[PDB]
Amino acid sequence: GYDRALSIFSPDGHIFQVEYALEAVKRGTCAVGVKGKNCVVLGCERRSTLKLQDTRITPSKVSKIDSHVVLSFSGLNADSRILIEKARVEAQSHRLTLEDPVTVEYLTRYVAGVQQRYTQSGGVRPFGVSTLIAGFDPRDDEPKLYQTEPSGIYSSWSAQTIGRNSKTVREFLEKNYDRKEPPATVEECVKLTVRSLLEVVQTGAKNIEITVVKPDSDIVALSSEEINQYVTQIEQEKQE
Amino acid sequence: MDIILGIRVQDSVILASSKAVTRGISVLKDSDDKTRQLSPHTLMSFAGEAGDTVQFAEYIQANIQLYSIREDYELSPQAVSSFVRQELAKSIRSRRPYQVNVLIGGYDKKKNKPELYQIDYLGTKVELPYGAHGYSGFYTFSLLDHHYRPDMTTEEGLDLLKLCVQELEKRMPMDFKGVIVKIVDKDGIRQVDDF
Amino acid sequence: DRGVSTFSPEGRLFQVEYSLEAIKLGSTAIGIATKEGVVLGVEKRATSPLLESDSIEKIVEIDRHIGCAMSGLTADARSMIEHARTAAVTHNLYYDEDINVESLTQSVCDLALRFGELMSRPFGVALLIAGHDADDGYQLFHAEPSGTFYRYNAKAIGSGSEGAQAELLNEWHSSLTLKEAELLVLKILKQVMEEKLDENNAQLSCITKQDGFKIYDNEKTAELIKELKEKEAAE
Amino acid sequence: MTDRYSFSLTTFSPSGKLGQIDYALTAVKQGVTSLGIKATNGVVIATEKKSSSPLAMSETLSKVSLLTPDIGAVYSGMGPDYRVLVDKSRKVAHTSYKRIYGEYPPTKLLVSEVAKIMQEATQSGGVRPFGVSLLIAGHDEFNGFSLYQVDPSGSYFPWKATAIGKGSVAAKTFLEKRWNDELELEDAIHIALLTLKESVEGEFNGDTIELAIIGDENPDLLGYTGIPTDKGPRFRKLTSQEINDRLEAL
Amino acid sequence: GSRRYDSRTTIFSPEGRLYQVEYALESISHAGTAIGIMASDGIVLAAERKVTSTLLEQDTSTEKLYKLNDKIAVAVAGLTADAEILINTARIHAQNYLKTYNEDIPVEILVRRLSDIKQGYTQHGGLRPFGVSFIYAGYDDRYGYQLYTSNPSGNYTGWKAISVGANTSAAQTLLQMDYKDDMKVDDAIELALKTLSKTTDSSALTYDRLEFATIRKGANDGEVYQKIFKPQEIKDILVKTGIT
Amino acid sequence: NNYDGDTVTFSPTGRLFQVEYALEAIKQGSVTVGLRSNTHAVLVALKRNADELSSYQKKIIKCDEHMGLSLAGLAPDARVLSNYLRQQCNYSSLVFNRKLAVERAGHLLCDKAQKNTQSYGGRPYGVGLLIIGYDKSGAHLLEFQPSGNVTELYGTAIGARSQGAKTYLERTLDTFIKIDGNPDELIKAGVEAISQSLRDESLTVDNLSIAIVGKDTPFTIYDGEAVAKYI
Amino acid sequence: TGYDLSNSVFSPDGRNFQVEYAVKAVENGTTSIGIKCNDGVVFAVEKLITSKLLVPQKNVKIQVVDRHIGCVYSGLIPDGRHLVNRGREEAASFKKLYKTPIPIPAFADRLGQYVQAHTLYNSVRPFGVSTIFGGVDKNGAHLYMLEPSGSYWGYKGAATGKGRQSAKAELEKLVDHHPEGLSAREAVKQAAKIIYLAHEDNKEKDFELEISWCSLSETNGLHKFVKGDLLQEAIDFAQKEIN
Amino acid sequence: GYDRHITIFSPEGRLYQVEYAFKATNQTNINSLAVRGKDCTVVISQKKVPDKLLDPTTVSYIFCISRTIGMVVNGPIPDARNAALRAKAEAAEFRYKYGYDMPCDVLAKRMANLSQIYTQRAYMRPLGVILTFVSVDEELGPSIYKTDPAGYYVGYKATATGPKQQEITTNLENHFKKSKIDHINEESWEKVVEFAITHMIDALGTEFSKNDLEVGVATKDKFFTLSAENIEERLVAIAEQ
Amino acid sequence: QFNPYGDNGGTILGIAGEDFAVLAGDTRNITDYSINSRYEPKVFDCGDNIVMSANGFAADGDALVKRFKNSVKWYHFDHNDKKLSINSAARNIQHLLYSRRFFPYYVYNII
Ligand SMILES: [Cl-]
Repeated sequence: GYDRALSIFSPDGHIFQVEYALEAVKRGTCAVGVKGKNCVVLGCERRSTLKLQDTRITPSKVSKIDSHVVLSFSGLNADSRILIEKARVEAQSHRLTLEDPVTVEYLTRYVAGVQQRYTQSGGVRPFGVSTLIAGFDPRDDEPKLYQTEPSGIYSSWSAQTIGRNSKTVREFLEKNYDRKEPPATVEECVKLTVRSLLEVVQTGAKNIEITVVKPDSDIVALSSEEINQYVTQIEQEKQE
Repeated sequence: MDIILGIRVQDSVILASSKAVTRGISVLKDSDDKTRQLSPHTLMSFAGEAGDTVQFAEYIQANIQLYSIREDYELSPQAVSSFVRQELAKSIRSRRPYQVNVLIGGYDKKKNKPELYQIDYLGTKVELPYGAHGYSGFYTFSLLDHHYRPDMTTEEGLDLLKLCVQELEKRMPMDFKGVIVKIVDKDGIRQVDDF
Repeated sequence: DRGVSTFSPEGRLFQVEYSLEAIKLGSTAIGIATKEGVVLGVEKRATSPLLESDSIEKIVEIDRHIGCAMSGLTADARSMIEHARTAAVTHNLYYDEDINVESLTQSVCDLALRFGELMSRPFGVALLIAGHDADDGYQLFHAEPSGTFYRYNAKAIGSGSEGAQAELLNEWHSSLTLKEAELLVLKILKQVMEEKLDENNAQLSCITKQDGFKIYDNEKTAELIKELKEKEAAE
Repeated sequence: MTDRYSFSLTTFSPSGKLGQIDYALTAVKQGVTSLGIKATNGVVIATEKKSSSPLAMSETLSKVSLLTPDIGAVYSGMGPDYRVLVDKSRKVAHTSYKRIYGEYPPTKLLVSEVAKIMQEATQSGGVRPFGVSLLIAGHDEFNGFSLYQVDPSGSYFPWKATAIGKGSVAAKTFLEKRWNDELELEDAIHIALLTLKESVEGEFNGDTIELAIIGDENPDLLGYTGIPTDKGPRFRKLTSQEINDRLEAL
Repeated sequence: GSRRYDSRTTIFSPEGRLYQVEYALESISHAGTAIGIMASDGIVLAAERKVTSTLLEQDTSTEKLYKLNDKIAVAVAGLTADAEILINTARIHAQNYLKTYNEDIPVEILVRRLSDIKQGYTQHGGLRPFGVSFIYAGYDDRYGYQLYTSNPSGNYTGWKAISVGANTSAAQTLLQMDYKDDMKVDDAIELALKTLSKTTDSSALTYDRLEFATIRKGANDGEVYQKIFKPQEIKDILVKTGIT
Repeated sequence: NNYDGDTVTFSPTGRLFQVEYALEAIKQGSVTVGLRSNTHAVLVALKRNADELSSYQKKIIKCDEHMGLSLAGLAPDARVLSNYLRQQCNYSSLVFNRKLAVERAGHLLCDKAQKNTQSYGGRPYGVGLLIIGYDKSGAHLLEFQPSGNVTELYGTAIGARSQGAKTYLERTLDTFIKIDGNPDELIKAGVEAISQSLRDESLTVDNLSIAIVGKDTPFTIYDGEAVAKYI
Repeated sequence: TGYDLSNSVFSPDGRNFQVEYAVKAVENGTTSIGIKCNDGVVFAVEKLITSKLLVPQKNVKIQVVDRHIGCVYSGLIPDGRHLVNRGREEAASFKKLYKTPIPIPAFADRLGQYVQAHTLYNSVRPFGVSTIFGGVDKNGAHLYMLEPSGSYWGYKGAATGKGRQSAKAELEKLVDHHPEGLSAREAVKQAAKIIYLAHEDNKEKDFELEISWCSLSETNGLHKFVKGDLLQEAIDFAQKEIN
Repeated sequence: GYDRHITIFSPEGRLYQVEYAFKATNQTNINSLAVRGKDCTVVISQKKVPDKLLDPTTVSYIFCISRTIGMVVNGPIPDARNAALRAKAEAAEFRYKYGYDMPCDVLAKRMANLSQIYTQRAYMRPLGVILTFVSVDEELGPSIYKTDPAGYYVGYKATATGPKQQEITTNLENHFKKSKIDHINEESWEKVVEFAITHMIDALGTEFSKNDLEVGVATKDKFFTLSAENIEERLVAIAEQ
Repeated sequence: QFNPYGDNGGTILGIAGEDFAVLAGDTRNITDYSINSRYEPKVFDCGDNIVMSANGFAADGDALVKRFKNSVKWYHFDHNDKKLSINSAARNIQHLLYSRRFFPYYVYNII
């Protein structure tokens, strides 16, 4: 078998393949995660270079791993499918062997472990993908939001963004998000998520996707018109 | 577990399954539920050798739940039954086969039709209006042959099912400790808590 | 290119030496061993204020009598911790007893040089393994990706290591109490950290014979930080 | 030991070229000319027996090879590569077809199998592409007569008539003027001999030319009688004498 | 040892791109243009054969359009030999799904499977990727008529109208201009041919330089028919639409 | 230069540079001395610490009741090779009810190290070993180099500044070989030998490591206050 | 250029430079010889005394294969040991299947094919030893010499190592002055002389002589080391000739 | 320029490692010749023992592959013996599996196929040898088939291999241009050997003693090599006319 | 049919005192009605102040004792010459025995 060590240390103590994988993430479309008091919202950018697209059948950016956990990403699309598939398999494997669904933290820990394994295994390159994993633990009403990256490190976030121009939207979130008082309702949480994407997106038409996840496996994706109403209200307040 | 019945009426499928579990000469449990929900509109009851039954059922359940998540779509009862059959037909020529007989009751939301599939441990599949495994059919099929119509209501199906259970309780040597009855229709799966 | 297990003209493995450079970039971790217990402390170093700092887990329990702190590519430590925990519990299964701290450390280090063309590269993380057993008492080990481990009375690893190690050189003596050690870790962490030390960006932990391995609450550490400030202002 | 070349030796260059395939095609270009013409009632394939030494017995070296009773092949490029491909092509015709369906594969599917083998040497680890282009002529009940070309990349195309190797460009032009959809087999053989004379320098006779046909069934070449449905092979290699007879009416 | 000669086909550039995937796409841009257009009552697949000869046997030839099953077909752009490897795998996956579930495979599931295979060649194994881009035209009872594309990266996307191969930039602009949602098959046939006629590098567009196919519910009652056009039928539709 | 990228490559003058670089790792290692008489065999090792808070790296490893070695170079490689010896000593006992001869133990180490010098992918061992033992032919001392070369000696030393101790033993050859039935005097001679390789630092209680094996003496290691007698 | 960086690569000459570099390691080694006598063979080798601390007669270089074959080599000593270990496996499997002890020509090819195999791939390094070996079989005495390339021939006399030219000259004289042949006891004496004469190329350090022999009359066709009085007698004869 | 180190195509469509293996073929500086009689096939080759210390009986480049098949090699001895051992194994296996003695031309093809694989697979190098197989085949009669590092093989009326192959080749060509037959019209093999030696002498322009030559002869049902004294008898007959 | 098991007889006895322990066993080894040996030791000193006897099938008994003695040796190597406590030896022996759960050591063991 092909055993070649592709991910290796350099004289200055860097693993370039892992760092170049982060550059692939930088290229990917922007993704954002914001957790309110009783919900988490996942926002995603859709680049409008591709029209004549069939939006019914085109792979959506936010993926359900289980009925209570979702995963969005930035980076190589093909790579993300492999992580999503493994995560979905592990989710059912956990339910089967332990008789409880996975915690969001556990699922994140697994996906992060897969990413890490691909940084010190022979013959393989790292995943050019960073993920945002969100949801609610079984019989728990505390929101959960985690991030992973090609190196395999993971951590929990009150709010976070990844992908292209993520530096700008993180700047926005850092000044707009208050920890002592997070978005109390779904409306406030979605509004703050749309606002953050409007710093980067371009047109607020079919370029913004929003997915709201509430406790007890209550997950819904907003439509174009619903999002368009947020886009309208934000700019009308801005004209002042 | 020995006893599992099934009947497909106008607008639903009804599965009745015994409650007894016996180890040696002692009845350990008289409230056992010999069924697994594979999807919101598909229920599978099972009977066979100890252990293999639950292990197989849960294994199938996991696979169908995985498919549902991957495609964001519920497989038709027919598609699920074919998957289950293949797993058993695969199993029979294994080193140690899984000794499990199943009934799959589902409501096809596309065709708006209830469907009942009977599959034994060899992988022998048949679609039926009513079915059973083991010796259950020997006692009950004569009643079902006589009373069954395809335009029966769910309430009529339950009454015919009560008559079947009464006959079993009269002529079977084994005490199976009654049955747990479940109904599968357009609204999903629910349990009849008084039977 | 060149082999992964290649020797340099000086007689060192290139990859092992390069991994040590990655460890120098990691956040600071300090360990101090006393006769009353061993203290472990780390710099959390959150990359953003939105990152919930309590999810940063750089101090980890291996067994009830063994703890562990990490510095460097912290993702690489997960499989090392998994192996450590397995080894510790497996030995308890085979021998109905606690495993020696040295024996645990040796088992972890045996993974280190299992790389070639096994894993494709050495680990990019160093570990401070602290514990207690009946034979050799309170112990602190430094486990490198070279497969070498030294025992220490006190040790610092990460970016502020040589500055901290010089400080630990002067401060450590064989009669240190646990309370004195706690403050000493906090003092030196505060000295080498970029941001101002508080209960949210730094974490303490210890291992004692009685209570075993314990990670300190943010409320408990906060009091020890306040106690430190006052005793430094006292002269 | 162990084969430690588990990686591809053929890769895309910045311009999108697969270097090793191009170079393999260059090796084919240097090779001796061979051609194929399809008639209404048959197919002909031909090439020059370029003898390396006059002490060598060129009859022992067969450039035109029977693959099945109704399928024949010829090449241009590296001879050894061709020889092993014929061995594999003969075997695959049995393993992946005859032992399953109880009959010989149709021309297009055998070609497909040969093509597959050549594609895999273009992608698999630690191997170079085959340095040959094949012309495969054949007949089967439902597709009739056919002629295919197979390149080092694994790509294959059906032809009415074509040529490969040294003087292919000039030969293909010559065939375009002479070919029509009403040619009888003898007419195609005549055109094959005319076309092949242009690319040959030295001696031009039955001993320096190798020529075969896919035509009528040959019950005389079957080897047994008693089964009406078995009527014999359609592949037949022309003798040295049979070639010379047609060179007088040239 | 052997390391010396390893090209390392599955690595990132400093910019975070996959070298071999990018170069494979460069190869595909020289291949004959293939176009897919999805309408309300069917799908059209049109494709241009590369500089042919008069001596090529066209009626028994197939380089562009391939049948995966009765409901799904693909248009190819790139190395034909590479495509046939993948096509046979796809045909098998469809039959596996049919044997398992006793239902025809949903279009997206087949597409995802082939795209995952392509992905694998970019992340592990040290082998070159497949120099192929597909247009998938298919039908199932969930989403109805569907168009997809996949490329050597293993990434796939859905479309109303799409082109692959040569001059996709020019072709995509022309399709984006004249395409409408309420369009029908007969109109889509005309759009596909007109687009090829303008983007072609050849002097003129003729029947012998084209492969054509439709997937219609224009089959007697609720069912789907695949039509791989014959040379004479392509000649007739060229006259009908007024190109020759 | 161009021929030092891997172990599978000879240089134009017939040298193996990766092996020579592994040999260099031994020279960087701390000094250790080996010497024997006709009744006993002794190892003396100068242990090295990282700093004042650190412990002193152990240098001597026991392989069997009658055999053991001291190391100089990569310590993990010594662990691998000593583990192999432990197994081989043990295979000889379990299967043949036979204590493994010291000479045969050397032959096994030689052949294990050699395989790593002729194959692609692997690397040579980066450690030197001094094996002492007492078997059916009396006391023995061996020197192992990761090139594969194993040598039986009366006395020797390896590591940094080992040349000083080696010269001393070469002078003392006729004296220490005759020290039969006196373990303490043989250790003294070893401690005096290793002292010829010291600079700036001297032999302290947690610095010095000694091991001995003999006629009626199992392989035992002395550390801590057990060696204060010899300081 | 670059043809000498990888084993099994043909240069434009048609040469395998890696094998030729292995020869340089052999030429760097100590001198070893072989002499074919009337009813057997004699092997001898130069052992450089690097230090007084080397235990005399302990670091044995000549190795036995089976019970009738002797092997000696110059160059990388570990490589030679590896080759003898293989030789012993080859001789064991031959005797296992065919009952009779392996014939010398048969044994020679077993080594030859193995060494040649290490010139076929870049994943292995050629052997850094030339091996002189031989013994007595059913057809009589045989002496062979095997190079890094896998090349071997039968010999009347053989020599390799740093003092090979000097030795070869001495062997050539014996072949000329004894066409009828040489006795086993004579060959031992001559072997000693030749090693002493060949020691002029390694004259810096003093050395230790080591001899072995297989003879039909003297050792019953079995390989034995020359020891005690017979060794001293050969040393005396050698010392007398240099003075 | 790694296309010259392993067996992959150069831009010219060439395999340089194969071409360089052909050059290794002449490293021994030995010339061989093969001819066919009525009932026999003869092969002769130069023998050079430069060292006096060598045992001349063990110096050979002719091999007895099977009882019917003989093989002479042009190239270094290690590769020669490698090829010899393999051919012997292949010939024995063939007899076991298919119940009859492996023909000369079939063995040639088999070895040629093995050689072809080395030109295509990267990890294996070509053998730097040219293998000339000789027999009296039970179906085809006297047979000469030759294999090279490219994997090429063909039958021969006669052939020659080595540094001076062209001189020997032309000499043989000219003889067969006169006689107008594909063989040496002679009853006994002894005279066919005498022809072979005579025409090598004429072509090379050198005289031979008994120790300068090596001879192999194939007859029906056996191949055998000649001793020095058998060759001497051959040389005496040549000189006496 | 080959029977891999046999019965060598013998009887063993272990008694624990307040600050001492004894492990006794007869020295007779037998098959069927024959005496193999009148003095074949059955109770062994295994080191670290532990004694063992595996009674029943002598070949499996000798094999087990041999493996535990080996286990004590490697316990010293792996854990810095630490003394193997009696409770730790007992648990170790459990795992030695259960390795052959499906081809058991046909012995009744005491330490
Ligand atoms: Cl073959």
